[PDB]
This record gives sequence, C-alpha cells and structure tokens, in this order.
Amino acid sequence: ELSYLLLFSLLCCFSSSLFFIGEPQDWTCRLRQPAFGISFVLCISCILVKTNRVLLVFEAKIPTSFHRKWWGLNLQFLLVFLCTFMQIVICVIWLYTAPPSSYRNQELEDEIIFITCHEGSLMALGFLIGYTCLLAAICFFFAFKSRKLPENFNEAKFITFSMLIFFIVWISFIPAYASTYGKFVSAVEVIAILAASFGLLACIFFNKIYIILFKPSRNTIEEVRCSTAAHAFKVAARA
Amino acid sequence: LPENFNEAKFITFSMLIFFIVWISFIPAYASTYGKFVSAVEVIAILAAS
Amino acid sequence: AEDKAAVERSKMIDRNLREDGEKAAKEVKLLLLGAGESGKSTIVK
Amino acid sequence: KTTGIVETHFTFKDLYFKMFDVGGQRSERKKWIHCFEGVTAIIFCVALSDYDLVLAEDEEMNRMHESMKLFDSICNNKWFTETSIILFLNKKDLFEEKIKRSPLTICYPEYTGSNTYEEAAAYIQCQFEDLNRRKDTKEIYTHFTCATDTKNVQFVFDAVTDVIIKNNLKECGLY
Amino acid sequence: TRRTLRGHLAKIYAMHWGTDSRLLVSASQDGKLIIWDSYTTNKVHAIPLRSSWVMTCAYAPSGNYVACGGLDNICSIYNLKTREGNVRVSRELAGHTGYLSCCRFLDDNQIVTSSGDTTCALWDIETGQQTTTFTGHTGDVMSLSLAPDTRLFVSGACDASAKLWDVREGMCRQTFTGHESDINAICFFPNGNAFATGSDDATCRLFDLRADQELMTYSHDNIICGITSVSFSKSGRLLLAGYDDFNCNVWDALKADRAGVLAGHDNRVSCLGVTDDGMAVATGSWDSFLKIWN
Ligand SMILES: CCCCCCCC/C=C\CCCCCCCC(=O)OC[C@@H](COP(=O)(O)OCC[N+](C)(C)C)OC(=O)CCCCCCC/C=C/CCCCCCCC
Ligand SMILES: CCCCCCCC/C=C\CCCCCCCC(=O)O[C@H](COC(=O)CCCCCCC/C=C/CCCCCCCC)COP(=O)(O)OCC[N+](C)(C)C
Ligand SMILES: C[C@@H](NCCCc1cccc(C(F)(F)F)c1)c1cccc2ccccc12
Repeated sequence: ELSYLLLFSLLCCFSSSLFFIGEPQDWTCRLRQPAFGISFVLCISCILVKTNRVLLVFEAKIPTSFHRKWWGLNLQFLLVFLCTFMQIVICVIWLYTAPPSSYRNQELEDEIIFITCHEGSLMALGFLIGYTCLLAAICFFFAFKSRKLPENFNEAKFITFSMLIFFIVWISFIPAYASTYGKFVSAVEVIAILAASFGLLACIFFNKIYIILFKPSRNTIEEVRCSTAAHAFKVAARA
Repeated sequence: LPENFNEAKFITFSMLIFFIVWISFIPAYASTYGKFVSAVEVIAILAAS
Repeated sequence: AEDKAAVERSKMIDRNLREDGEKAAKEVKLLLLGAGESGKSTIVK
Repeated sequence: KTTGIVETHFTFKDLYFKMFDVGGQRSERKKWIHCFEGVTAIIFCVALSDYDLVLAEDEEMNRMHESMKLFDSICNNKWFTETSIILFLNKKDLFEEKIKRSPLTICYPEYTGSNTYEEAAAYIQCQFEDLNRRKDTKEIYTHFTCATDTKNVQFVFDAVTDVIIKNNLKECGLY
Repeated sequence: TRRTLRGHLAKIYAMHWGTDSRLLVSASQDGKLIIWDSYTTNKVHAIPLRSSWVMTCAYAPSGNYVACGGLDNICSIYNLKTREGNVRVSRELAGHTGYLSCCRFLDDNQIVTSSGDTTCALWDIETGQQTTTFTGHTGDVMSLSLAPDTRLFVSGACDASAKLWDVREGMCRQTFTGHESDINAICFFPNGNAFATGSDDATCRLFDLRADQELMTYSHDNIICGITSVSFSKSGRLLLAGYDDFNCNVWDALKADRAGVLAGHDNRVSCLGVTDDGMAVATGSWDSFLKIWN
C-alpha cells in the first residue's frame, strides 16, 4: 500500500516540473513550488513510515501487548497525513496572505523584457525548504538504524544514496540561483527536480524489478523463510 | 569479500560519490556567471575529498 | 445502595480479571507430544 | 498427586515457558485435542534406537513406523495448521553403536547409504520431515540430541523466537 | 438478545442456570469461574482454578455449591455459601482414570459424574469416596442428565447408545440406539417420560421410556455440522439445539419442523440452557461472550 502511494506521489513529482516551462501566468506562479514540496514530502513520509514499521515488527520478539495496534495498516496513512500537515498549512497560509504573481521586469536590462514570478514572502519559502531538509536528514538516521535487518527487509543501502543525490544536486546550484538570472534559472530548476526524481525512482525500485521479472529466483516463499531466519538464530532443518 | 571490514564496498561508494559530484557539477558550472565560478568549483572539491 | 455495592464489586472483579489476563498473555505455552517409551523424561530434566 | 495434564515451568533470558505433558490421558484424543488450539509450538520426541531390534508388543508393528504415523496424524490436524513443530531425535549414541552391527535396511525398504551413521541419520531426518503437507504455513525444526547433549534449551529458545517473529510478519501482511 | 455478558478472555465450555432463574455460572479455558446476574449485568464471584482445562460446570439446587472438571480427571466442590466472606475448595474427588466430561448435583451431599473412562459414578461429598459405579458403556461418556424425581438418569457415549440407570440399584435396565456417530448432548422431557439426543450426524432424535421406541427425528438437508447442546422448553413444545455453524435452532417436538433461528455468535456454540420457569434462553460460544434471548 505504501509502495502504491509512493509511486503515485512520484508520478506527481515528475508532473510538477511542467509548470516551469512556458510563459508565466498568475496561477502557474502560484502552483510552481508547493506542488513539488508536497509531492516530495509525501515520498519522504512514506519511506519513513515503512522503515519505522519493519523495525517495530522486528524488535518485538517478546509476546507483544499493544504494538499490535501500533503497526496497524490504517494508521500508516494517518501518520503520512500528520507528516504532510505542516506543509499543507504553511502553503495555505502563504497563499492567503501574500500570494505570488507575474512581473514584467524592465530594470534588469535596457533592451530586453523579462517575465518572472514574484514570491510575496521569502520566509514562507524558507520554511518549506527547511522542513524538507529536516525530513531528509531524519531519513538518514532511520536508514542507519535499519542496517542490521535480514534480507528482503533491509534497504539501508538505497535510502541514503537517494538522499545524497538530492542534497548534492540542490546544493551545487546555489551560486547559479543567487547570481544568474534570465530564462536558464527555470531550466536549472527543471533539471534539479527531474534528476532528484529519477535518482529516487531508480535507487528505490530498479534493484527489485530485476529480480521480479528477470533472474526469477530468490523468487518463491520457500526461500524468503530461510532469509528471515537469521535474526533469531535457529531455523535448522534439511530440505 | 570481507577482507578488511568490508573494504571493497566503501571504495565503490566513494567512486560513485565522486562521479555523481562531478556529473552534477557540469550543469552548475555551465550556468554560472561572475564571481561565483570559484564558489561552484570549491564545493565539488570539498565534497569529493 | 445494594445496586451500587454490586457495581463496585463488579468493577473490582473486572480489574482483577484484566490484570490476570495481562500477566498470563506474556507466557509461551508448549505441548509436549511423543511416542511411548521413547524419552520425554530426559528432556524434562 | 494428579493424573492427566502435567505442567512444568522454567525461565530463560527473560522468557517464561509452559510445558504440558498430556501424554498420560489414556482416552480418545479426538475429544480433547482441540483444547490446545493456540499453543505456540509442538515439541516432538523420537528415539533413533527403534530403527530396529525393538517392535511394540506386537508382531509386525515397527516402533519407528508408528512414530511416523503419529507424526503424520498430528502434523496434519485441522487445529494445527499454523503451529510449527520442534522435532527432537534422541539417543544417537545407541544408534551409532548399533549401525556397525545392524544396518538400516531392516527398517525402511530402499537405501540408507554407507550404513554409516552420518548418512543414515540424514536419511531418517529427510524421511521424517517429508510427512508434512502444510509447507506453505508451518515449518519443522530438527536437532539431533543425545543423553549428554546440553544445548537443547537454546535451540528451543531460538526456535520459539523465530516462530514469534514470523507470526507477526504474517499478521502485518509482510510475509 | 436482551442482555449481553462480557468479561471472559478465552473459549467458553460450560454453563448452568441457577435454581432461582437469576444467577448463572460459566467456565472458560482459564482459571476462572464467574457467577453472573442476568437481571442486572454485574458479576458476583470469580474463582481461580488450579488447572485451566475446565470442561464442565454445575450449579447446586441449594444455591450454595458449584462444581468443575476437565482433563485433570478430578471434580472439585466450592463453598459459595457463607464461608467467612470468600470461596475455597471444599473437596476434590479422585478415582476416575480419564477426563471428566459432565457432573450434576443430586443434593448438597451427592453428585453424579461421568468421565472418559467409559464409566459414571455416584460420590459422597462428606467422605470423598464413590459409593456406586455404573459400568457397561464401551465408549467415552459425553453427556448426562437427571430425571425430575432424581431417581433415574441417562447417559450418552462415543459408542452410539443411550442407557437408563437408577441411582439406587446401580444397574442399567434399558438401552436405546439409533444414531450412527458419537452423541454429545441429552436431556429429559419435562414430564420425565422422554428424552432427546444430539449426535455428530447433524440429527436429533426423541425416545420414550415406556414404549422403548424411537418416535421422531429432527434433521434437514442444509445441515452437516453436529449438535453440541440440546434442551427442551417448558411444556416440551419447543426443542432448542446448538450447532457448530455459529447458529442455534428452534424445533417443534410434535411435528418436527423448524420454527426459528438464533444467530448472534461469531464462533461455535458450546452450551445452552433454559431457566426453570422457561422465561429465557442463554447461549455460550467459543468466543468470550454470552447472550440471553427472549
Ligand atoms: C556537493 C555538495 C553536497 C554536500 C554533501 C556531500 C558530503 C560528503 C558525502 C559523504 C560522506 C559519507 C558518505 C556516506 C555513504 C553511506 C554508506 C552506505 O551506503 O552504507 C550502507 C549502510 C550499511 O551498509 P549495508 O546496508 O549495505 O549492509 C549492512 C549489512 N550488514 C549489517 C550485515 C553488514 O550504511 C548506513 O546504514 C547509513 C548510515 C548513515 C549515512 C551517513 C550519511 C551522512 C551524510 C552527510 C551529508 C549531509 C549533507 C551536507 C550538508 C551541508 C550543508 C552546507
Ligand atoms: C546527476 C546529475 C544530473 C544533471 C544532468 C547532467 C547532464 C546535463 C547536460 C547538459 C546541461 C547543460 C546546461 C545548459 C545551460 C546553457 C549553458 C551553455 O551551454 O552555454 C555555453 C557554456 O557551456 C559550455 O561551453 C561548457 C561549460 C563547461 C562545463 C565543463 C565540461 C567538462 C568537464 C569536467 C567535469 C568532470 C567530467 C566527468 C565525466 C563524467 C562522465 C561519466 C556558452 O555560454 P557562455 O560562454 O556564456 O558560458 C560561460 C560560463 N562560464 C562563465 C562559467 C564559463
Ligand atoms: C522547486 C524548488 N524551489 C527551488 C528554488 C529555491 C532553491 C534553489 C536552489 C537551492 C536551494 C536549496 F538547496 F538551498 F534549498 C533552494 C523547491 C520548492 C519547494 C520545496 C523545495 C525543497 C527542497 C528543494 C527545492 C524545493
């Protein structure tokens, strides 16, 4: 279920880059940034909730009193909603007070007219950036804590390498964003968004598709048993 | 091979990091003007090291 | 009066049963089968 | 003083175990076997010394061939679909001593191997572990033991922990 | 349903209505024994048990004693009466070989039990040694009910047969057949001249003592599960049966046609009973709930 939700949010993430191409308008400059912010926070939340469940399942060897309802199937979506609630409310408050707009800039250059979008309030954008970075940083710890889980349940190698690409790509573009202006800042934004989404999709899913469709082995339920048999040490038999 | 605390894996990790950093450096260098060329060229060195 | 006292008695009984069930839920129960005259006594020691 | 269910209690590494020895009931099993629906696992004991030289108060009823029948009946009950079995094969010293004189071919029709202890024990384990047909739901843990072996409690502990872990993955839908 | 009783935590195996048609008694596969109160759902007593393998329970006609039993092969009597304010074991009756599968109070000093040893017995609670032993069954006795005059009783065992004993002479006098599998329940007609059975063949039959014959069979083509409990209502017009498929059925004794159905349990029904005045029906199931229908 969380995989389906993550795939839907990632579909939203690629489609969110199509608002940065074409002539700016009043509503496009209002829908540019919140779309990507929410569509990426959703994926981060899905990853966090999934990892937190397997650990809680695996760290409950003693007969368990209540965590049974703590790892409920329906509460995962509630946790995801609680994680994205901050982004939702910040975007709503930002659009309420000082929404973006369209601007014809005649002061950057004498003989050229530039069409750009205003931001209304930079604080309301810094808050989104900080929240996304904080969740991405928490993903590092949640991947670190999950490194000792058995096979088919451990993904600590792929969570970190998808956040590293995101951080590197979005840090290396700071000088160009600060100094350069024109029609290429939008191209930089599109490239960064597209690269982050591609890295996430690849590093999360391309490893499994290969075992599922090709090398259809490690493919039955009579192997995943032996694989899950390592955390507690006795699964002994001859078969 | 776990010869020395899984040494053959961290080498692969570092090489991938190096390649990613410079591939990402290409477009950022290609779209920067003025005094920030040094800014975009120092960051890649620091990250790789 | 009598209904009230029965209410507190029932509440105390329910509390005791809840605690007993909570304590008993944390034990592993094993059924020891086996063929006749085959062992099942050394395992006990 | 009591007869019928017998109970033993012990602790190991912050766990509590309860063992029921209902083998002294001496009545029809089918009328009370369903009272144990909910046990974590079933511990089964088989003596390797019966492979031959001892039948049971009868003329053509091998003790091992009756233990196999009881294992087949128990492992495939309607009430024991999800409960795993811990199988103990005891008295291996006598088996090793008697292999050199009495081969294994007197018990089962086809091969054993080298008439060597290592090869006969593996074949007996394979034959005894093939009587289950619920392979998609339950699992079997086998551990050769003797009168001197003293590591049985850690085998039981680890098997119980593994059973508990896989049971929870199933509820959550993961496995 | 009119009242629902909660508080158990495991499967429920027995139940017996009180002689005042107000209080109950229930036994679950724990060490617990709760005395209920269907008028206002407040519990009265909760008795822990040494062995958590209870199979039957009974409530004394004097309202002062109860009984238990199970795979421990022992019947125990509890002093529910004034005993300084609590309950403690009065006597443990030993001597049976197999498990104990039914027990009924005759008086405050005599109790009849049936066991899986293919043997019933009549005990003496003051001494603890059985005074009469009823033998003749070749299978495990599963059910037992007493006549209104408490001078005759019947039994059913895992061999298809029913016997009519008398508590004084200690000898069987009549044997009734007709079933083709094990028999699980039995109870007398209110007049004491007939009884009904319930087997694993999904059929219920009626027998009469004077004619020594089988009168009617109550069955259907949509039932394959066996019966676990059988009870007559007052005047004998309505026969109540509890089945494995979560359901309870109401029959017509005279014409053998279904007249109702009871469906409120999510698990197998293991016990049911009707009050002395025929005012209510109680049902127990393999979950931890009880219900009262009216
Ligand atoms: C261009 C500018 C960009 C600036 C960023 C670049 C900075 C330099 C980058 C990196 C230095 C460290 C690289 C970390 C690589 C992770 C290695 C890895 O992948 O190992 C995988 C797993 C464990 O191994 P396993 O699962 O495969 O097998 C285990 C199976 N068993 C247990 C049986 C053996 O390791 C784990 O658990 C993961 C534990 C946590 C990982 C630590 C990551 C720390 C990241 C710091 C960067 C912060 C952003 C920079 C902010 C600056 C703002 C101005
Ligand atoms: C994970 C990473 C995801 C990112 C995707 C990477 C692929 C992107 C492909 C193309 C993006 C180009 C952006 C177009 C913007 C228009 C700018 C333009 O093309 O104009 C032209 C500029 O360009 C160029 O001559 C080329 C720019 C030089 C780049 C270095 C390339 C050689 C690299 C060494 C790095 C290490 C390589 C390692 C090999 C890896 C192989 C495995 C002319 O304009 P100018 O003279 O006024 O510029 C002046 C800019 N100043 C002031 C900085 C000079
Ligand atoms: C679409 C994109 N806005 C990028 C312009 C600000 C910026 C440009 C260049 C570098 C940096 C940063 F690396 F300093 F963050 C920020 C965006 C919208 C909403 C949330 C976001 C969260 C993280 C990253 C991008 C987010």
